[PDB]
Amino acid sequence: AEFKAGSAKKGATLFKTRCLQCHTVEKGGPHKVGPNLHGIFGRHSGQAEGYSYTDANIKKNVLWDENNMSEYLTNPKKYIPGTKMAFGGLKKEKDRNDLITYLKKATE
Ligand code: HEC
Repeated sequence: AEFKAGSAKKGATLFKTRCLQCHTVEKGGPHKVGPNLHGIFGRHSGQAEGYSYTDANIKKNVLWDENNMSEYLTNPKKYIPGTKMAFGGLKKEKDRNDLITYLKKATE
């Protein structure tokens, strides 16, 4: 289960079609249904300012690096049981690689 760099342009389209409805990426962006994801890489789960998380997300206690992010997005409910993120996952590894490649650039 390992991250390789991919197309940033493809993961931008995957983000907008699958994530943007619940999330934002810019600094000082609004919390919508899910939390703003700025500075997500390097931070642990459940740690964005002013967002009310489920205990499941906090208690998971994992660093959001590229591999843990990729495992989470394969199937969120399996990785964090009781998470309120209503998302089934991205099954293809290529799509997760592309999304993370985009999301690392967008969220810093
Ligand atoms: C709602 C319809 C969502 C969609 C679609 C996606 N996400 Fe989400 N995400 C959502 C919520 C409500 C939460 C909070 C988790 C909880 O149960 O408390 C999340 C959480 C995440 C996280 C973890 C953030 C953290 O721990 O600080 C990540 C990394 C995340 N979401 C990413 C993400 C991606 C990449 C998506 C599409 C590809 C996506 N989410 C869709 C709500 C919703």
